[PDB]
Amino acid sequence: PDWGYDDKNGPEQWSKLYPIANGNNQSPVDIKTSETKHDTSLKPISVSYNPATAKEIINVGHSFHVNFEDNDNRSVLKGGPFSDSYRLFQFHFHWGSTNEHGSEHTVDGVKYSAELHVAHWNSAKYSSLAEAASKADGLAVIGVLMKVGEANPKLQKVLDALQAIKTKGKRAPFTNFDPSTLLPSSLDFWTYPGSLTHPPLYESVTWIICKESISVSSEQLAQFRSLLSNVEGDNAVPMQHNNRPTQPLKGRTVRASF
Ligand SMILES: CCCSc1c(F)c(F)c(S(N)(=O)=O)c(F)c1F
Ligand SMILES: [Zn+2]
Repeated sequence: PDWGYDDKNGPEQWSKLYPIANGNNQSPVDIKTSETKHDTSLKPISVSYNPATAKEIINVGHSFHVNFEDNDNRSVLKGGPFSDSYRLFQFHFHWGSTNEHGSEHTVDGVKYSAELHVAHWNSAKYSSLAEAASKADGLAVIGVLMKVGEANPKLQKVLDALQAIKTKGKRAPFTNFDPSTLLPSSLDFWTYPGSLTHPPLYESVTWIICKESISVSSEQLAQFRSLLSNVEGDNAVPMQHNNRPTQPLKGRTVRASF
């Protein structure tokens, strides 16, 4: 593709092909907790996912995705800031080249070692992801900051699957999996209107950022960085990082549920 995370094709240069990279609703952001506004109309987040909607795991060159069947409302996110039901379609991670950084969102300047994104589309209003993806109210993404520490057992099925999708474009069945098992036990959150965090960078996402982190070990992070961005039979090029820097808030308000 014309974009990636290298020096030449990376975030700093994305605006050349994708001008919205310099938009007013870009993500991720730094959440400054002294500038959050507690909002009492925010309802609790409700997730209800059916593990039979898990579909496939794919290496996309810059990351890997776990996609879900989204033909119906078997797996849905509701509550929080939403009046609409949002249908689960994918989860994935971001990571950095070492443990020091790797999250996309930061909290009061603090960088975590990775970040989980659980992505949903507005099926009350739209008929497909493709329709929803560019609408201001189209997408809802839960982000969970991942703090290097104890190995997290709940990552296991994901990590065990990586050996079948080592290189760009490989894909395999990934079934019977409920990604609510990856979320932290408190679902207290921050929410703000923003964007996809890589091209096409659409400003279509209501972000739900969990206040509590989940763990990951330094060895489970290495399993992500050992995926390869090349296709089979080319020079091996590890996927060292895929996090975008934080972007200017431009007057947006981050709301706290707590
Ligand atoms: C156009 C159809 C959506 S592609 C996409 C996406 F689904 C995400 F969840 C994200 S993210 N990483 O903001 O969750 C993303 F950056 C994307 F580009
Ligand atoms: Zn993401």
